Amino acid sequence: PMETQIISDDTWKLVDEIWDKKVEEIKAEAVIQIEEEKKKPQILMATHFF
Amino acid sequence: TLTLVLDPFFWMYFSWTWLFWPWFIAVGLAGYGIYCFRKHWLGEANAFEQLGIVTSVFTWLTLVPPAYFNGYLEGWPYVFFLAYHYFFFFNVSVRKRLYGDFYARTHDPKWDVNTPLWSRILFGVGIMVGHW
Repeated sequence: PMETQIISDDTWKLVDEIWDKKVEEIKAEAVIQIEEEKKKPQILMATHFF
Repeated sequence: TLTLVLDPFFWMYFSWTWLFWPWFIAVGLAGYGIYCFRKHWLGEANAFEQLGIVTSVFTWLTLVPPAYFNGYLEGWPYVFFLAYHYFFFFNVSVRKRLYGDFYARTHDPKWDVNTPLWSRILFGVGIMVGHW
């Protein structure tokens, strides 16, 4: 053998980071995605007139 | 109900109130207006109810006082009742043409200027006082 180490140990840290960010984003997206209170028409826009 | 209806004397006394059929509507609609105002204050108002809120304000402004003072409405109060509604329905068209719909969007809280509520009520009451 003659080949020493290759790309890095820090690039593995970066790819672990992006893996964890995507996993956490999926985890957050799965459970807090749907919540609805109301969508009422805003047809008394008083800040234009009153 | 039947002895109320087919009694001619209740027909003499209940048709005795048709002289104020103009005053049945102009006050009965005010209760609907204030009820819809409270419902919108809670946050559950359809488009018709908010239209009825501005209609209640605008009609109760323009048409009621001269009808109260002279007993006959003919001419300028009618056309200014039309003109006021034609005036206020102008943010709706501009904010619908260059938009998807009338739904409030997301923005920063500091952008819209607020003003103390007592002054707003004072403005409305002064507008009423000046119109009467």
